[PDB]
Amino acid sequence: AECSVDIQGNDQMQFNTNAITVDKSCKQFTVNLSHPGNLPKNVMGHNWVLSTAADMQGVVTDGMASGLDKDYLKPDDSRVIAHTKLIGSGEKDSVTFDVSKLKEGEQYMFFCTFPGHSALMKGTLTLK
Amino acid sequence: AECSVDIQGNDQMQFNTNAITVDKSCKQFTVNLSHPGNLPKNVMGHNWVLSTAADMQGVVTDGMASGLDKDYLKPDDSRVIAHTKLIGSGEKDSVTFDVSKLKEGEQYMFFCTFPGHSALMKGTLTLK
Amino acid sequence: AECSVDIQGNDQMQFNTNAITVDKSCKQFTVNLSHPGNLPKNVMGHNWVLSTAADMQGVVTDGMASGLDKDYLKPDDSRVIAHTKLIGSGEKDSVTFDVSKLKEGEQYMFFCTFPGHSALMKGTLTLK
Amino acid sequence: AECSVDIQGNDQMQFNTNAITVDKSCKQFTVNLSHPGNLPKNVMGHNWVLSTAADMQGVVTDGMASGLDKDYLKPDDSRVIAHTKLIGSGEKDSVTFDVSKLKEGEQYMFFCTFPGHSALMKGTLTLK
Ligand SMILES: [Co+2]
Ligand SMILES: [Co+2]
Ligand SMILES: [Co+2]
Ligand SMILES: [Co+2]
Repeated sequence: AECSVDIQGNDQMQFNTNAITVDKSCKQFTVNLSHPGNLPKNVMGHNWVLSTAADMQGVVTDGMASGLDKDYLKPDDSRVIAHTKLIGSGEKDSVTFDVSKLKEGEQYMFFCTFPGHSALMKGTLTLK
Repeated sequence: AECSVDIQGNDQMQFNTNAITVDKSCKQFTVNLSHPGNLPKNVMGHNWVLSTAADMQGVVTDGMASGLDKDYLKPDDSRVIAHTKLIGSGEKDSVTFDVSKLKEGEQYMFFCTFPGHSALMKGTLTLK
Repeated sequence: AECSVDIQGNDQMQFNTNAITVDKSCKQFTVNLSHPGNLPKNVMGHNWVLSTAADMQGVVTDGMASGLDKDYLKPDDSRVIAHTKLIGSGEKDSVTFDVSKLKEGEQYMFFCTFPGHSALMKGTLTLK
Repeated sequence: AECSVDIQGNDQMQFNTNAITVDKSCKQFTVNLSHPGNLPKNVMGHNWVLSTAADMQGVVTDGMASGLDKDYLKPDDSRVIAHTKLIGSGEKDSVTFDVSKLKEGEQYMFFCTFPGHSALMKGTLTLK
């Protein structure tokens, strides 16, 4: 899939991938998140969030503080480049962002903000 | 001390310890479980369940299947030596079991049956 | 691949894949393991081990007790269906086994036995 | 007590707590770290490093490059507020620091820099 990627977050709190690459030719980029499995969103919610590796911790810590009702993300969080909604099993969501929001020579991370999940669910995103 | 132990499961899906030792001089052993944090039982519940290491996976799988209504535990599971109720933040439980139900030379595990949790929340229990 | 799979273990304690499907038509099945990255064996050691889901905890526990010189695997562990050596970055290893060693209706896990890596490095393997 | 906290980092790559709150009335604050278990420092070393959340990634990445020889921390790292030595099992270390190096409103994290360990061995520290 050019300028896009499909990623799954399953019931074992695992994303199917740990590395995403964005082609510099891509003007925009889409990340499609699906959740195979059977567990509902309150027990095994998955969202997908992108930020520099530097801000990942603060976004997680603040996302937790915001709670369920907030999809565990601090609203208008200026550190978040892009993020999907928190989904439960069987659901799907995509988020498209401008590639110009990313510098070559900077480390980014994608990760889930549901409490405790980032330990397991995280990977790197890099321009190419 | 000695014949009882205070355990906490937090909002970051972790127990405060991963090892417990039962002195053979105890007739009974009491485990007190509290849930520091702010998240609800339906989102981040914790119980504390004891079984041989060999039966743990069955207990976790059959528990998952049982749903929130059953405290993520299969009714009358004979594999479970003991267990607390499933608790939410700001809640607590206690459970006592006769030390005679344990044998020296057998590998025992304590853990949480709330979906996905045992991956991180578990520990060893030994008769020493 | 055909009756085989290539899997990598990295410096971020992650396997590139978390679900392995073995086809019944396969007489044998090959698992190729590589460790991209730059960290050595005593620090970011990776082996790939296969056992029923029920046997995983005992294998990991006895494995931690075998020591580094034993690749953190108890020699002659009857629960281990197949395994690799413990490798560091830049190294590679593979193991092939008979598909008749697996049965329909049983749950299998693949995992790393290096101290503290199995909570993050594990996946399922199923005979289809 | 009051201006001190006991932290244990075990053989399962975890800390006993994930949140430290330092009371403003403290002039100095102590972190006593111990290491229950039996694994050695070259395989399951733990330290206790403090810095702002925004800085954690850098301290971890740079520390990971410094090596065992440097206790997995960059010498004279200007982002490190306080830190312990890297310890193996049965060892203990303590670090006391001036509370005026912390400011209200700023998010601090404590973590272990041995490669890979920060996935699970981290927590927050707040001046309250
Ligand atoms: Co999630
Ligand atoms: Co739990
Ligand atoms: Co490993
Ligand atoms: Co450590």
